[PDB]
Amino acid sequence: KTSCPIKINQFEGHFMKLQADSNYLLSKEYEELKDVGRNQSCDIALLPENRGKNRYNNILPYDATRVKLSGGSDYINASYIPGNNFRREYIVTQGPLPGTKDDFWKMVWEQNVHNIVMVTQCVEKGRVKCDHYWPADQDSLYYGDLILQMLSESVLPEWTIREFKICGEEQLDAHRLIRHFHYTVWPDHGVPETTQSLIQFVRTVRDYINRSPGAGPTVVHCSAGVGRTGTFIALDRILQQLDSKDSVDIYGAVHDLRLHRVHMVQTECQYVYLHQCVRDVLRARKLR
Ligand SMILES: CCOC(=O)C(CCNC(=O)OC(C)(C)C)(Cc1ccc(NS(=O)(=O)O)cc1)C(=O)OCC
Ligand SMILES: [Cl-]
Ligand SMILES: [Cl-]
Ligand SMILES: [Mg+2]
Ligand SMILES: [Mg+2]
Repeated sequence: KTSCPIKINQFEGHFMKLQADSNYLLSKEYEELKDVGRNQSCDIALLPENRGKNRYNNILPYDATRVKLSGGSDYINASYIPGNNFRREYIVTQGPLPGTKDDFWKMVWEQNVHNIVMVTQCVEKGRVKCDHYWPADQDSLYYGDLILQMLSESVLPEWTIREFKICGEEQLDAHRLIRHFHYTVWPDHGVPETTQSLIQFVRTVRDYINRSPGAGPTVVHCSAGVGRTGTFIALDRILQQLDSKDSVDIYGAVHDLRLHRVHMVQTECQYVYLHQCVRDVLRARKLR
């Protein structure tokens, strides 16, 4: 299986069948995804000199899809995800470490990123999951050769939107505005409390992207840059399918992400959640 399309008019019943006998068919599907993509090298990532640049030593970018930094140490734990129409729709990455904050912002600048989506908290169940890689207050900071200033921070019920200005130090006139969307209510290895919340967050970000008169790739990260990051991007793609086609292909969406990075949609619960979001959108639409 590379794809399992479901006609939208059949989705409700198909989902009930997938859930039958304690999610038997859903589990069978999820398990079929287990080895997708795994026939690719993680060689550059496994170099001793790059070891300390990886948050989790099992979660490494493939050579064929890794993002390269300019200059003499080109390594960051980050992977390009191609779009349906053109390469590099997203860059998926881990939560930056103290020693990779500069690399993260260097990647942002070099790849012409204008929007960042963060789907982890910095600290969860008492563990650091992502370092606090932007300024704490309103003062400018250098991160390597870039200057970063926070312009606004808008705390909303379930996510916070921040705007930053970033300048290359050699050309202070040529700044860029970066928007950062931080979803604050998603437990690691788990799912948000409602489908409605993540659906609206994804639609919100998608609307902002669509007004970012084409930017570069959207960066999406969590702690490892696979579970919550993968579920987010999967839901973005699936919601676009529901707006364009009369079939939806959740298996194909996750399959295609796994071709580009390990563990995208990292738990069966997350895979089930994607089905619940589709179910919920379609239920509403049936009556409207
Ligand atoms: C380096 C080895 O680490 C792993 O294998 C991780 C983390 C395991 N640790 C963990 O969950 O700790 C607490 C339960 C106390 C929070 C690496 C990891 C960490 C977080 C995620 N979620 S994501 O941030 O949503 O990607 C995914 C993988 C793992 O579970 O791998 C699964 C393939
Ligand atoms: Cl790509
Ligand atoms: Cl695209
Ligand atoms: Mg370095
Ligand atoms: Mg520094």
